[PDB]
Amino acid sequence: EVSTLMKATVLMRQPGRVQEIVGALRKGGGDRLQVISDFDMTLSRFAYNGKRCPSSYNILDNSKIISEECRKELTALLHHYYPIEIDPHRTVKEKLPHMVEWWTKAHNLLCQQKIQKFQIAQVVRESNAMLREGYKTFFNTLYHNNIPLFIFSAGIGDILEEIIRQMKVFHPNIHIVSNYMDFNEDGFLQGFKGQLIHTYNKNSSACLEGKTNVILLGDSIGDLTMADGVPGVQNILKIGFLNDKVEERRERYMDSYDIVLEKDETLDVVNGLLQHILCQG
Ligand SMILES: Nc1nc2c(c(=O)[nH]1)[n+](Cc1ccc(F)c(F)c1)cn2[C@@H]1O[C@H](COP(=O)(O)O)[C@@H](O)[C@H]1O
Ligand SMILES: [Mg+2]
Repeated sequence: EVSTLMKATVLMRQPGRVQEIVGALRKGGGDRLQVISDFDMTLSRFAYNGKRCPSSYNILDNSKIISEECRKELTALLHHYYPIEIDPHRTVKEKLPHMVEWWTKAHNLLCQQKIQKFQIAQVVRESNAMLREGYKTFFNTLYHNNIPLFIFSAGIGDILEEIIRQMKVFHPNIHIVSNYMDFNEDGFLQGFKGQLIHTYNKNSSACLEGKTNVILLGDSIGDLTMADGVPGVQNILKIGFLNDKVEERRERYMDSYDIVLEKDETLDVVNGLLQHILCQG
């Protein structure tokens, strides 16, 4: 019996199956647990006080480090490629090369600007970034219980890192899997480290001591693949935030996610399950 799953925001297509998965995670305990979470609109809020909260892309796109001309080119890239991303009549494989182009073109553009490492903190300090209510309990509980948290984003990892750092919850159990800026010795942006992470490879292959049990947190249908690449996953619980277009997407989300949290700007349910799992061996 999990009290937290009775919150008004909770939707479960198969509650009996959910209680089976939760009971399996309970028996594994913290020793076998890892959390794999998207960032934008999952750990960060969708809206606050009737106003939409920015994505990590918005924080960069509206920032003062980006010039007028560069912002115009980034906008033209979006008007070109975003309709491809959301085209209902194309398969993933018919969107994949264009998303790779979109990301490569945007990164190449950022590298033509004179971005310096210290400017990222300034961009975040002035932004309206907000984490979901209960983030202190979420990050603090994972850290004190030695639970690895992998945060996935196809955006800029330095931006995510500075948001969490400035909220005083960047504990060493946090591992951000994203596109990190590559700075030269002078501190100027010259490229991006590692392999490109775009919207279709935001999964664990971009990244363990018996971490067979997974809690997955996301807000998009694409986020369901984030744990793909984790070897020997014995149990997985997928929790999805349904923030927008609720009537159109509710049945889809309930079919795909084990637990759906509808218009819930808190981590209350995730924190309750975490406490339930960790407290029972
Ligand atoms: N607002 C905004 N959104 C973008 C942009 C953008 O320019 N502006 N771009 C292009 C871009 C790529 C790399 C950059 F460094 C950059 F500055 C711009 C991608 N997206 C979104 O990224 C989500 C997947 O990533 P996530 O899984 O992490 O949410 C997808 O739904 C995309 O619509
Ligand atoms: Mg997201």
